[PDB]
Order: sequence, then C-alpha cells, then structure tokens
Amino acid sequence: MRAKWKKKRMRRLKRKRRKMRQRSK
Amino acid sequence: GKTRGMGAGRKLKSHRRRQRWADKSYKKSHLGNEWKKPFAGSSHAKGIVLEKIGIEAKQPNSAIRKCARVQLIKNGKKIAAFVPNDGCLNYIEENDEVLIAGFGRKGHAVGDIPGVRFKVVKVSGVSLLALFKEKKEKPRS
Amino acid sequence: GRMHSRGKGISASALPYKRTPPSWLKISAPDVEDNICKFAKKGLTPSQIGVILRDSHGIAQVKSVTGSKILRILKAHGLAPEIPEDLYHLIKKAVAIRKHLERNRKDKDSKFRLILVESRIHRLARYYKKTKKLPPVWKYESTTASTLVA
Amino acid sequence: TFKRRNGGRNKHGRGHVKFIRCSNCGKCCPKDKAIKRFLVRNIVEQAAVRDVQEACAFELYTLPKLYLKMQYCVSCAIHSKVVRVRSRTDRRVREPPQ
Amino acid sequence: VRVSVLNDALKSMYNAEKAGKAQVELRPSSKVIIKFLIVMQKHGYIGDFQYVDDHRVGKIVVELNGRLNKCGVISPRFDVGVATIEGWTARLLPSRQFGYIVLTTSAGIMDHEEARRKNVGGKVLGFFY
RNA sequence: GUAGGAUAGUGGCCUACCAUGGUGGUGACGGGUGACGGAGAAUUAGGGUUCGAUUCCGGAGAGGGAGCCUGAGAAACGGCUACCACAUCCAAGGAAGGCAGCAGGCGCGCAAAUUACCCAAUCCUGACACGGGGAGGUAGUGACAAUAAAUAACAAUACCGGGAGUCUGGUAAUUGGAAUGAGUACAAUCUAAAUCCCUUAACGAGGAUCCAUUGGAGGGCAAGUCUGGUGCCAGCAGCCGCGGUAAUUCCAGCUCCAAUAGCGUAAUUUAAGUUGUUGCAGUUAAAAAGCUCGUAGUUGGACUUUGUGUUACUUUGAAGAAAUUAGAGUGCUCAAAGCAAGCCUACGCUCUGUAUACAUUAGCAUGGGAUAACAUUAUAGGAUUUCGGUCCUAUGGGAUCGGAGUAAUGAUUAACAGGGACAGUCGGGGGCAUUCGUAUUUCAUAGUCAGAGGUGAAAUUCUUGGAUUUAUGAAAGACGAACAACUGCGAAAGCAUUUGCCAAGGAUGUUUUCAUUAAUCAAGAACGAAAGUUGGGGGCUCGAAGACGAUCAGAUACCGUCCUAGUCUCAACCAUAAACGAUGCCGACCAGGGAUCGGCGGAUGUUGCUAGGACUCCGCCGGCACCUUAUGAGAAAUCAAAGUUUUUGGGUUCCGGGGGGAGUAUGGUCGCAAGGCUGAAACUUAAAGGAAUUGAC
RNA sequence: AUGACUCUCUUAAGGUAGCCAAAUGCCUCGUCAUCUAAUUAGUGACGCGCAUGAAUGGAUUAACGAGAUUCCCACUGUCCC
RNA sequence: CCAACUCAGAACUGGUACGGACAAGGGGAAUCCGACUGUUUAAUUAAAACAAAGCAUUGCGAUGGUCCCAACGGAUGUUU
RNA sequence: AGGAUUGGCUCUGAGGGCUGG
Ligand SMILES: [K+]
Ligand SMILES: [K+]
Ligand SMILES: [K+]
Ligand SMILES: [K+]
Ligand SMILES: [K+]
Ligand SMILES: [K+]
Ligand SMILES: [K+]
Ligand SMILES: [K+]
Ligand SMILES: [K+]
Ligand SMILES: [K+]
Ligand SMILES: [K+]
Ligand SMILES: [K+]
Ligand SMILES: [K+]
Ligand SMILES: [K+]
Ligand SMILES: [Mg+2]
Ligand SMILES: [Mg+2]
Ligand SMILES: [Mg+2]
Ligand SMILES: [Mg+2]
Ligand SMILES: [Mg+2]
Ligand SMILES: [Mg+2]
Ligand SMILES: [Mg+2]
Ligand SMILES: [Mg+2]
Ligand SMILES: [Mg+2]
Ligand SMILES: [Mg+2]
Ligand SMILES: [Mg+2]
Ligand SMILES: [Mg+2]
Ligand SMILES: [Mg+2]
Ligand SMILES: [Mg+2]
Ligand SMILES: [Mg+2]
Ligand SMILES: [Mg+2]
Ligand SMILES: [Mg+2]
Ligand SMILES: [Mg+2]
Ligand SMILES: [Mg+2]
Ligand SMILES: [Mg+2]
Ligand SMILES: [Mg+2]
Ligand SMILES: [Mg+2]
Ligand SMILES: [Mg+2]
Ligand SMILES: [Mg+2]
Ligand SMILES: [Mg+2]
Ligand SMILES: [Mg+2]
Ligand SMILES: [Mg+2]
Ligand SMILES: [Mg+2]
Ligand SMILES: [Mg+2]
Ligand SMILES: [Mg+2]
Ligand SMILES: [Mg+2]
Ligand SMILES: [Mg+2]
Ligand SMILES: [Mg+2]
Ligand SMILES: [Mg+2]
Ligand SMILES: [Mg+2]
Ligand SMILES: [Mg+2]
Ligand SMILES: [Mg+2]
Ligand SMILES: [Mg+2]
Ligand SMILES: [Mg+2]
Ligand SMILES: [Mg+2]
Ligand SMILES: [Mg+2]
Ligand SMILES: [Mg+2]
Ligand SMILES: [Mg+2]
Ligand SMILES: [Mg+2]
Ligand SMILES: [Mg+2]
Ligand SMILES: [Mg+2]
Ligand SMILES: [Mg+2]
Ligand SMILES: [Mg+2]
Ligand SMILES: [Mg+2]
Ligand SMILES: [Mg+2]
Ligand SMILES: [Mg+2]
Ligand SMILES: [Mg+2]
Ligand SMILES: [Mg+2]
Ligand SMILES: [Mg+2]
Ligand SMILES: [Mg+2]
Ligand SMILES: [Mg+2]
Ligand SMILES: [Mg+2]
Ligand SMILES: [Mg+2]
Ligand SMILES: [Mg+2]
Ligand SMILES: [Mg+2]
Ligand SMILES: [Mg+2]
Ligand SMILES: [Mg+2]
Ligand SMILES: [Zn+2]
Repeated sequence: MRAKWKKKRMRRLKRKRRKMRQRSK
Repeated sequence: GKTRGMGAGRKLKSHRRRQRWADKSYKKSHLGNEWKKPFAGSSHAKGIVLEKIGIEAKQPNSAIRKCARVQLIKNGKKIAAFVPNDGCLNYIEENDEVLIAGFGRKGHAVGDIPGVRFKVVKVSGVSLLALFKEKKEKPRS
Repeated sequence: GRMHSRGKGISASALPYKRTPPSWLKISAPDVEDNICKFAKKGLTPSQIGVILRDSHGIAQVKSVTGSKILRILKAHGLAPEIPEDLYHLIKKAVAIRKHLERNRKDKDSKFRLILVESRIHRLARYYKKTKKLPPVWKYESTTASTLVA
Repeated sequence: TFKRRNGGRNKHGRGHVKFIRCSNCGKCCPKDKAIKRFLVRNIVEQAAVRDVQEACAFELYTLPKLYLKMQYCVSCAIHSKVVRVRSRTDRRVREPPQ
Repeated sequence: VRVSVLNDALKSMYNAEKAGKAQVELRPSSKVIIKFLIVMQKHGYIGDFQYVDDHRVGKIVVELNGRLNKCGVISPRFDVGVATIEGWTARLLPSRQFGYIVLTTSAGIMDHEEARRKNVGGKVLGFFY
C-alpha cells in the first residue's frame, strides 16, 4: 500500500479511537 | 563529527549513555521485561502438562510437531513445550510434572516450529533421553 | 566569514611594512594631536577623524606620527564618548529599524534584521562591560534606546 | 540511483521557479525543466505558396512568418518524439543536434 | 575559525610532501611551529626553513627533501607521563625503530626519546616519521 | 543568627525569639534497582565490558515496629516491656514463645550435605597454668571448581610396507615369558580417638569381562556419495537445509571423527571497529533539525630571555591492610599448592628464609615552567630610596597623612579573525502607495444566420426567444507571456509590469576605526510553499465534494459537461513538504581549463553617443555553476570534494544501530479543529535494503 | 454462521454522517454485561430500527435546574410496633 | 500627652462544656431534557413548554417593502 | 470531598494620632 494512503488510514483510525475514548472520558 | 575537547568529558559520557539504548541487546537486559517472561529469568522450570497437542510445521516443511501445553508451577503461566526425538510423546501423560528448558535461542523460535521456544527435558522426574534410550522407565504402573 | 550571513568577503586595508612616517611628512606629533582634539570637539568620531587626516592632511596612520591610536589620544584629553563609537552606531541602526517597523507591521524582513542587529548590540555590550568601557549596570533598552543615540 | 547531475532541470542558487503549463496537455512543469522549442515557419505552407503568390493582390509582398514557442512536459516531449531516450553516454551531450 | 595553527602547518607540509613539492609556505607562524620544525630538522626529515617577518604573525617557507612520510598533530593535547610514553609510541609510530612523538614539557619541546633520557613528561603536540 | 535546654561532647539535636534563606540542566527533588559498600571476580593486544549474597574490612538486622534496664561498653534480642503478626502448653484459672548460631524438618523452588566426633591444632573467655567454646577443627555426604594420573609394555611368529636382496616400521580375541596398581589384607604409621593418604608380608591380569564414556559423520566443522527400514509420514535441523519409493541429513547396523574420566543441553565476556575515548556511521544502504538567532556547555590567532596572583600539567618522595594479581627464593616424588627449608652429624649451625613491584581518582610534600586555564593593566592607591608630621605601643616597632628625589618612568602587534565607519555601486531581497498590459468572463450595441460545443468516437449541454462567429465599448476579478538564461537576490520559505517613498543587505575599494569583542550551540526565540481553520471582503478563471454524460464484465476513476468549498485579499491561527544538493556550520590545505555575474586595477582604439558609458585585451577579490582529469576517495553509482582516514585526532551541533510492529499505544505539552512536538512495549521475522552484472520480459 | 462480491425488479432520490428497546421498539419483562440474596427498575453494550436521523436540525457538551430517573453514604417513628 | 478595636499566642479553670438559646448547606456516583439568567396557564399543570444570544433564509433603494383605514389619510419613519 | 478548633478567666505581643530643635 502506498505510504501516503497508509498514513491517511492511520489518521482516520486515530479519530475513531479519539472519539471512542472520549465517549466514556 | 565527534566532540574532541579536553573538557568535553561529560558530553561524551552522557552521549554514549543515551545511545546504548538503541542497541537491542543492551535494551533487552536493562529494560527489566525479562522478569515478565514465563521463566522469569530462570534457566529451567517445572510445570503440569495440560494437554498433548500437535503443531503444523512451518513451510516449506510439512509435518506435525508433537508439543504439549504446560502450566508453570511457580507462576501459573501456560506455555507450549516441544517434545523432541521420535515417539517420545507416548512417554508424556496429561497432568504430569515435566521439567522445561529453553529451545536454545534465548526466547526465540527455533526451526520450522511456529511460536515455540521451550522443550521438555524431564517427565515424572526422568529425563526423556533416558526413556528414549531405554535407560530408565517412568515411575508408575 | 560574516557573523550574520554567508558572505566570505576579504576586502580590507593592508598596512605598509614601514611603521615610520614618510620623509615628506613634516607635521609634528603635537600638531597632529591638536587637530585630533579639535575635530573631536566638533562631534567627529575616531573613525571619521582618521579619514580626514588621510585625505586632507596626508597622515596615513596617526600612530606612525604620534605613537598612539586616535581613541587613546582622545581619552587622555577626556574626549572619549561614554558609549563606544561602534556600539553607538549599532544602537542607531536598531532605532531606525524599529521606527520603520512600527509603521510597517508586515515587513517581516525588517523584523528578521532587527533581531540580528539587537543580538549584535548585546554581544558587543557584553564585551565592553567586561573590559569596563561601559557602566557595570549599563543595559540596552529598546524603549529608551532612541534617547541615547541621536 | 541518481540519473542526472542537474536532476532533470536547470536550477542553481535559487529555491523556487514558477511553473508553466504544457502546450500539449496543460500539465504544470517548472520552466527550467520544461522542454522548450521555438518554431518559426511561414504562415502559408510550402504546398500552397505558389497558389497564394499567384493570387497576390500586390506587386511585392513578403508572406509573414508564424512564431510559436512550445513548452512541453517530459511525458509529452517523449511521446511526441520532440526528444528521444538516449544511451547513458549520450545523455551528457548538451549541444543541439544537426 | 583557526583553532590549531600547528595543525594547519603540519597538514600543509604533509599535503605538499605527498604532491612532491620542494617548498611549502606555512601561515601563520608561531614559536610552537618553529620548535616543532627544529625537532624534525635535527633528525633529517626537513631541509632548511626560513621565517619571513611581515609585522603581523610572520610566515615560514620549508624546504622538503622527500624523507617525510607523514606528520600530524594529536588533538586534544593529552597529558603523557614518562611511564605512558611506551603506549603512545605503540599506537602512533610505524615501529619501535624510527619515528618520533613530539612532546611539550616543562624542559621544552622535544621528541619522546629525549624525554625518556631526561625523564620528563608533558603533553603531546604531534608526531612524524 | 542570638540565648538557653539536652548530650560523653560539636550541631536546629531540641525550645523561645529573630532573619529569609538553602538546593537545582555541573540534573536538585522524585522514581527504578531481581542495589549492602569495598578489598576484589570473569574476560581482557590496548582501551574496555560484565559481576561483586558468601570466609578479609566496614555497615546493618535478629518475625514487624517501638521502648527500656543492667553495664566501661547494648537502644542487646541464645536480656526485659508493650502493641501487632504467627504459634506452643493447660487440669481452661493461666503459663511460656523467637534457628538470617550448628545439625535437622516443613515450605518454596531449576537450585544446595550429618539431627556425627573433639577441644588435640588455631585462638577467645572466666576467679582461672586446670573450666568452657556447634567459634574452630576432624570425619561423613559431595563429578561446584581445581591438580596429578591407569585402562597395558615387550619379544618371537604369520601377514603387510618402505629404505631379487636384506635391514627397519606397521597389524592379529595368534604364541610366549616379564612389569604393575585398582582391589584385598598381617603390620606399622597416621589421629584427641578413629578414617584416608604415605610405607609394606601375603594375595591380586590375557578376550589382561580388571569390557570408557559423551557427542557427531551434507555445509559451517574433524569424520561414510556403506547396508536395511521409512516414503513431505515419523523425525532431524542452533543457521543454511534433509524427508514426496533408489534419504551422504530421519530410525538402525557397521565403519569413521572429536574430546576423553570426562562430555552434552538450558546469564554473561569474547567474537563487536554491530556503542567506536583509543575506534564506527548519517548523497543513494538505518541516520543532517525547513531556516536563522540565541544562553549554559564545549572550543578559541600571533606576541614577552635568547645566545609572594590563583590553578591544571609533569617529576620525585612520603603515606598508604592482609588475602588475591604480578613476581624473587624453595625438588610438597611432579603438579594445583604450601611457606617452607637447607647444611653437615653435634647436644648443633646457616643473625636460616618468609624478597620486591603494582595499587585509578582525591588529598600531602619537593623540583620543572613548555603547553593551557582564570585573574590583572593608564586619572597607577605603581616601583624605588630619602626627609617629616600625627597617633598607638615595647625591651625601637606598628599605623596613618605628606614633601623632595631616583627612572628610558608605566599601553605588544593590528590575524587573507571579527565588529563598526566611510566611498561609488549592484540586485526579479522586504514593506507601503501607485502606473500599465493583453487575455478570460459578463453585458450593451451593431452585423450576420443553423448549427455551435466537446471526443478516439460520442453523449450530457447551448441554439431562429439568434447559439458559435465578427467589430466597437464598458465592467469585474485574476494573472504578469515573449525578453527569461546550466543568469540574479534572499537565512530558508521565496522573489519577475512601471514609478515614488521607507528601512535593510552582500561584494568590491580603503595607508579609516575598535582590538579578540570569535566559532558552534541544551534551554529559549523569529521566519517558515501548498493545503487547512475562524470571520469580513471579493468571487473572473480554474475547481476537491456532489450530480450527470461516456467507456467498461463492473468504473464511486482516467475523458467530457455543469458545479460547492477553495483558488485572490485583510485580521487571527496552523508549523507541516521529495521544506532535496536526499550532502549542518566555521577553518586550513590539496590539479587543470574556459564561460558567466558584481566590484575594482591596468592597457587599447572604435562608436549616427553624452572624462564616462557600450565593446576589445590582461589581472585581482567575491558568487551561481560547468568541463577535463586521478596523484585521491568510495560497495559502487559517483565526488575537485563525498579528497588530505587502520600512516585512524582542526573546532562544534544534530542524529543512526537488522526488517516489522510504529511514528502506533500511553502520559505530557501546543492548537478552535485538522493535527504538531515528545514517544514505547508485547509480539513477530532471516532476511529487508544499497550499487552494479548477465538474461528474460 | 455471515455476505465484501454478483444477478435481478425499481424510485424524484432509495436514510449518508451519526444515534438507539432512547421522553422515539409493536413484538418485549428483547439479548449480553453490570448493580442486588433476589431487579418488568438503573447503567454500559448489541441493532434488518413495528415507526431513529441531520437548522421539520443530527451527535456532543462544562456550568446551571423548586425539571424526570437509578444507586451509594449520612440520617432518621417511613416501618418492625 | 491623647487614643479607638482588630489580629496572634500563652497559663489557669469547669461533670469534654462552649456557633451551649437564637441563627444556620446534608453529601457523593450517574442517566434524560433544556445551554445559561429570564418568562408562563390570576383560582388544579412552573415544565422538557415560551423567550433568549448565536445561526440561516426571505422582501425592499421611497414612483418602495410590511401594515392600518368606510373614505381621506396614516404606522414602520426624528427612519434609509 | 475529608479533618481540626470554638466557653470562662488571668495575662503577653503586634498594629496609631497630636505637640516639642
Ligand atoms: K564510548
Ligand atoms: K569592505
Ligand atoms: K529539461
Ligand atoms: K551537643
Ligand atoms: K542556633
Ligand atoms: K561490666
Ligand atoms: K582448643
Ligand atoms: K584457658
Ligand atoms: K585501533
Ligand atoms: K511561528
Ligand atoms: K570568477
Ligand atoms: K426547575
Ligand atoms: K437571577
Ligand atoms: K411607506
Ligand atoms: Mg573534521
Ligand atoms: Mg575567509
Ligand atoms: Mg554563529
Ligand atoms: Mg529508476
Ligand atoms: Mg546566492
Ligand atoms: Mg523548494
Ligand atoms: Mg547552642
Ligand atoms: Mg522554634
Ligand atoms: Mg552491587
Ligand atoms: Mg536488597
Ligand atoms: Mg559483598
Ligand atoms: Mg538479595
Ligand atoms: Mg552461607
Ligand atoms: Mg562481615
Ligand atoms: Mg543490633
Ligand atoms: Mg525467620
Ligand atoms: Mg531489640
Ligand atoms: Mg537464636
Ligand atoms: Mg546475639
Ligand atoms: Mg548443586
Ligand atoms: Mg574400565
Ligand atoms: Mg594406591
Ligand atoms: Mg547414521
Ligand atoms: Mg569435513
Ligand atoms: Mg537406505
Ligand atoms: Mg549434520
Ligand atoms: Mg548490533
Ligand atoms: Mg555500522
Ligand atoms: Mg529509500
Ligand atoms: Mg536512507
Ligand atoms: Mg593561543
Ligand atoms: Mg586585521
Ligand atoms: Mg512582463
Ligand atoms: Mg538579471
Ligand atoms: Mg531546540
Ligand atoms: Mg504558511
Ligand atoms: Mg519533517
Ligand atoms: Mg532531509
Ligand atoms: Mg546548525
Ligand atoms: Mg538542510
Ligand atoms: Mg567583469
Ligand atoms: Mg569529473
Ligand atoms: Mg577516525
Ligand atoms: Mg532497527
Ligand atoms: Mg445508517
Ligand atoms: Mg432502537
Ligand atoms: Mg432492566
Ligand atoms: Mg430499587
Ligand atoms: Mg440503554
Ligand atoms: Mg422518519
Ligand atoms: Mg438538509
Ligand atoms: Mg423526526
Ligand atoms: Mg443526544
Ligand atoms: Mg451536561
Ligand atoms: Mg430559573
Ligand atoms: Mg447517552
Ligand atoms: Mg431552562
Ligand atoms: Mg403569573
Ligand atoms: Mg394554575
Ligand atoms: Mg403550581
Ligand atoms: Mg448552535
Ligand atoms: Mg384609501
Ligand atoms: Zn504535457
């Protein structure tokens, strides 16, 4: 996978964790 | 380049101190994570055989490596121990005391056996080598 | 090279091997020192006092005729400025940039050069304090810098 | 592996060069990197000069020329055969051909 | 900036000697460089060198004879007692039969062989052979 | 800090009062330690790495705390008191408990011995020549570790070689006589008593069964392409690999190899110049921060005698536990060891010996003064005699204030270091305002009439309500073509229409000035394409998202049409790019050549020109680069630096340590957000990767 | 087991980002976890959701509330009586 | 010489009493709704309803937008 | 959130103003 798109995938995955963790604080 | 000053003793010493952590061998011993291993820094360990299992050999080999899941007595951790030699699995019964040792690569997998880093040395207080060569017999029956 | 750039220029003066005055120079040392004091009272600095002597009096080097540098002569007569000439000009440049910079907030180039000039002021002022050419408590203040120079 | 000392462009002692748009496809390319050709030819093709000259309404008249400066990107220059792939030794020759 | 004038002097000589030059100019000059050259001259590694007075630091022109293999400084100038001279020679010299380490001692600048005779230690300036 | 209290005594040790200090990127404070410290131990060309619970020294504790008596000495534990935690006995009312002393038991574990004998040696203790001593010694167990050293030797035959012949050498469970301790045992000796060893009567070897083992035989790596079995099964294999019906690799036999009374398997040193101070890397292999400033830190030109300022450094010496290490002497039968012994033959001797070196750093004391650090210098509070005054004080001295002399009276040089001034220049460097340019879009007017647009081909789309096309004019917003380059400016990002204003700058020129003011930089700062974020303006063009038309097996794409955010600007943020020369900065040195940009010097004769400009020739300094070349470097590509490197050291910052996991998790910090900065581990893997070569495609 | 993917009918468009047995879920006291000795309650999850969903605004949210709700501690004649 | 009442500390003392009467928050972990302050059915509903700042859309350049009036005229408008 | 203190009495210390060279 192109490194740029793999970087894009990880950034998206970090938003979900950020939102999934702040859901319970 | 390197710092050369006659008064640069502190910087050279402190620089090397930070850079030694970049060495995998140095960091493995000074991290303290060795005590969290199933042996916890021990050469051998006794355990109880939970079940007798077979593990598919890794490619390009094709075989069923005879192993045995063992729970360590001193800490209760479960590991997979390879049983060497031909037909030695018949000498091992479930819920039996077996002495376990490393596989020879200091916690690393050996050969084509996937995810196995331990081997069985003794069963019921008798070495598998003696049983394999018919020197001794297990104490039962 | 340059302290605050990548320039590598080498242009400079080349003093002659002969430290004695030329045979065609008739002015005596007392006469030269009288002129130096006369120019100093008019506000001229050591740098531009020597230029006048070289160009209008034929005195290539004051030290050759008098045996002492221009600044030393002024100090002996109590005419040396409180702030050294070179430090004085750096402060004047910093004041000019700040005055320009107050009317030009988007001139980021001037803002960059102001940092270089002020940092050069502090390095030079530090040296003069160590050599005791400035008051021990002397400190450069942007608010009151303009009052000092000009 | 570094293929060219100039990096495929002509830039020394400067940071940024504004790009131009390829005359063929419009691709953005730095001006110093684009392949530039200045074409000068008669506005009337040689196959029609005789007919146009015979129909000229003036005793003397010089047919104007058509000046066009063409700036190509690398892909279009190669595809259009404006430039060709050369051997490793011949890449260094900068003089125009015959 | 110029940190070690001795390094520039010896580096210039070493480069000139390898190129096969007969003369080489050293600038700036210093009394440490002159004393270092005298040690080399006494052992027949350089010819006649001449100091030029320019009223600022001076300059030196050194005549080369092709006998000098290498000459270089040791930086920083480590302390070397008499007992530790043997270790340094085993590191910097081609063999135990030729080559000199120049030391600066309270008795003056001299080669390591002279230092042993006088039993005086000091600091390492450089070496040549 | 003052005054007390307490203590054997100093001290915030404690009390009262008073002051506001004390420590810290030269790492305080806090955290971790499977951390008692040292003498030392292992390995070590050198430097170094790792270890140090344990017999010597120091400290600490006696299940956890606390308190205390006695005493010269204890905050004692084989002394007491209490609490807590465990636990013994009881007639249940009580009472007694401390093995991390020796032995022993349980438990824990991979992991460690006799519930033995003795005060004979060593030494300790008491009232004591005499008692006592699980200190200590002796024996038992003991393949921790270490030393020496058997398991055969010889001869004659048979057989087989070497230098027809004959000398030598090698094999055989052949045949012969010899040797001998393992064992066993009278004895003596040994010992506190026993035991072992040493010595020795008898006895004790031929398949001398008085039977050598542990790992191997594809490669690494010494040793079989032997035979049977198995058939990608079983297994081997540290790594590479072996096994799918003819296995040198598995299971066996045989043979062979290595070590050998030992050998195999499962933290740490070496190998590792893969932690690099000696001594490694960072153009492309992992690795220069986007750029500059900047404090601490680190590093800093030359110059002063050659012919009571303070330190570092160096020399020598004193002090410094033993044991261990190195090492002198010495025939315990050798040896590891031990510290003994030797000499002669008397009532003994050699005064017998029991050396010596090493021992970082810090501290102490002499000699040396090159190199180096800090401090110091010009209104000398200067040096130097001499002449007074005044004050204080002994059997003159001290302090202080003056006069007159003496003298060469007292300031290194100005770095092809740096700063500053000045001079004429140069530049698409920056800011503010302002001028101009065609094009695009839109509209108006006028003209014309069926198509225009777009594509490989088409379609969505527009059109007699006049599309596209043509001329004129206006508005709007953006952009600044050609000139324009292996050219310029800028710290980088970046910067290109005119003119004015504002401040800034490099280089050049300089017989101007200061005189080391410097180089590089943790912390901390300024700037930082594009995209993005908040709001206002503007909104031509282009155009993420969206919709649609095509293509296609499908096409959320590439092509086409329309279009939102955006694209421009202002205010405020964001701080990231292949922010690249994938190459940090300062300094020196080391080939040649032409061109070019800026400045200056010299020479020269032309200009539809007003000494100068333009051009021509020579040279100097500075800059962007290029070309040839190896005497260089490199894995090579290639590099005039990426050279001057095992012949290794000019200064300094950042930064890398197989590939992944991963720039992820977590904590902190910055941001409105997007995210930035800082930044792991578990686990996984034998390759990934760089340059170049031949093929195939 | 499930259905990324494919086929097929079809709409102006086929519910996207989110959220949920919710003050919105009929079935229903839904299923799992948690809280209790025991919970049709509460909370956290799951979602083919009878009939959730984006200024008919969706999802969050510190502070605030004589607003609705569950639990724990204190407190008690609410209760044992 | 003349001063008012704040703060801090110590000793002693009572049946541990002492903000002695009076006065004067219970506290904590969460869910739903509404951001908040404000307002509301006088006499059964004080709320999650209304309002609210913020956000967005629409009309209108006065010969006009919205609205009143039987007619004339008028409100927004002392406005843009 | 959580914890401590609070009476009476007898004292001590600290915090000011106006005149006088
Ligand atoms: K090191
Ligand atoms: K200059
Ligand atoms: K090109
Ligand atoms: K005391
Ligand atoms: K005190
Ligand atoms: K006593
Ligand atoms: K005894
Ligand atoms: K005794
Ligand atoms: K070496
Ligand atoms: K910034
Ligand atoms: K040049
Ligand atoms: K309410
Ligand atoms: K209120
Ligand atoms: K109206
Ligand atoms: Mg270097
Ligand atoms: Mg230079
Ligand atoms: Mg700098
Ligand atoms: Mg390529
Ligand atoms: Mg440049
Ligand atoms: Mg760029
Ligand atoms: Mg005291
Ligand atoms: Mg006190
Ligand atoms: Mg330790
Ligand atoms: Mg411990
Ligand atoms: Mg120890
Ligand atoms: Mg321990
Ligand atoms: Mg022990
Ligand atoms: Mg001890
Ligand atoms: Mg004790
Ligand atoms: Mg115990
Ligand atoms: Mg005790
Ligand atoms: Mg005891
Ligand atoms: Mg005791
Ligand atoms: Mg053991
Ligand atoms: Mg045997
Ligand atoms: Mg024997
Ligand atoms: Mg075999
Ligand atoms: Mg072999
Ligand atoms: Mg076979
Ligand atoms: Mg093998
Ligand atoms: Mg390594
Ligand atoms: Mg390496
Ligand atoms: Mg790469
Ligand atoms: Mg790389
Ligand atoms: Mg120096
Ligand atoms: Mg100079
Ligand atoms: Mg233009
Ligand atoms: Mg130009
Ligand atoms: Mg920084
Ligand atoms: Mg930006
Ligand atoms: Mg980056
Ligand atoms: Mg980079
Ligand atoms: Mg840097
Ligand atoms: Mg860079
Ligand atoms: Mg020129
Ligand atoms: Mg070349
Ligand atoms: Mg090196
Ligand atoms: Mg790695
Ligand atoms: Mg949905
Ligand atoms: Mg639901
Ligand atoms: Mg329920
Ligand atoms: Mg309930
Ligand atoms: Mg729920
Ligand atoms: Mg609905
Ligand atoms: Mg909507
Ligand atoms: Mg709804
Ligand atoms: Mg919600
Ligand atoms: Mg809330
Ligand atoms: Mg309210
Ligand atoms: Mg909720
Ligand atoms: Mg409300
Ligand atoms: Mg009301
Ligand atoms: Mg009501
Ligand atoms: Mg009510
Ligand atoms: Mg809102
Ligand atoms: Mg009307
Ligand atoms: Zn193109």
